[PDB]
Amino acid sequence: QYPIINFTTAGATVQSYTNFIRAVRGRLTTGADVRHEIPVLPNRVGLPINQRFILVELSNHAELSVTLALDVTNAYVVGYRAGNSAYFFHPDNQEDAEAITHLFTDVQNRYTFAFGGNYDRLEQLAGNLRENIELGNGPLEEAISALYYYSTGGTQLPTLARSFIICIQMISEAARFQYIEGEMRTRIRYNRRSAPDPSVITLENSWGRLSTAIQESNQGAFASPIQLQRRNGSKFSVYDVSILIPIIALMVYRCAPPPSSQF
Ligand SMILES: Nc1nc2nc(C(=O)NCC(=O)N[C@@H](Cc3ccccc3)C(=O)N[C@@H](CCCCNC(=O)OCc3ccccc3)C(=O)O)cnc2c(=O)[nH]1
Repeated sequence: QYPIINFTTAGATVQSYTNFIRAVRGRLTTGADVRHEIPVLPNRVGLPINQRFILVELSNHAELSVTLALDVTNAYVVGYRAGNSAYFFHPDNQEDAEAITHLFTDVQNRYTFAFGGNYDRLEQLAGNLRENIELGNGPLEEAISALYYYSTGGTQLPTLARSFIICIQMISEAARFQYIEGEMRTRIRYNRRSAPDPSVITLENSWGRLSTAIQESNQGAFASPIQLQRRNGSKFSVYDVSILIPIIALMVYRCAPPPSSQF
């Protein structure tokens, strides 16, 4: 019932990855909510369960497949299926716990991790921060295999956590930010794996704050500036939505849009 988007790391190109991310965004947003040229994800409040999730089916050169489940309200990876087993991160509330029972309903084995799925927890379990975890087609290929083999004991918990970190950034963060999609496109173009620079990390950490600042802005003007980092780690101040139009592709719903105001 939930829409499925397919991607494979096997012979992945800039174009095939671009098509994939475009398709993910298309299934995440309805077109009902666009503010300062930037689409907003569906509001969680009153969202029917039949419209709550999308599925990302990842295949690799090793002929293995995993299916990630993404929450449409924030592009969050809530869990995955590999063959006869499904695994979900610890839900942050009771409603979300009910929501995930609607995912992978025909699967033989259902597990909920005792840990939540945020970066901080995953980095703890991985024994590495995002800044030291390589991204690219190679890492993704390896991540798909690692997710696949977890249920049989082939994958240790640090490797699994690392693999989630790779998937989340190359799928969800790329969907959220054209800038991050661009950084992944470059890695694919040259088949060169590398850890994300400070511009990537600071964008990831600031997605909620940027979403709120844009949505609460006065005609696009921020009340408070947001500090980001450049590739070299130097500070970049954001005062306005304008500079973010080429950078951010999707926002999380934070508030209702203000009336148009007739002049
Ligand atoms: N698994 C996963 N983990 C992720 N973790 C992060 C992450 O830690 N980001 C660091 C950060 O500073 N996040 C901001 C911005 C942000 C990012 C992503 C989403 C919303 C907001 C924040 O305010 N982050 C919040 C925590 C928001 C957690 C949303 N959780 C969720 O929707 O759970 C759904 C569920 C249902 C069933 C089972 C299991 C999970 C905070 O720090 O207060 C991002 N994306 C993801 C992601 O897409 N998938």
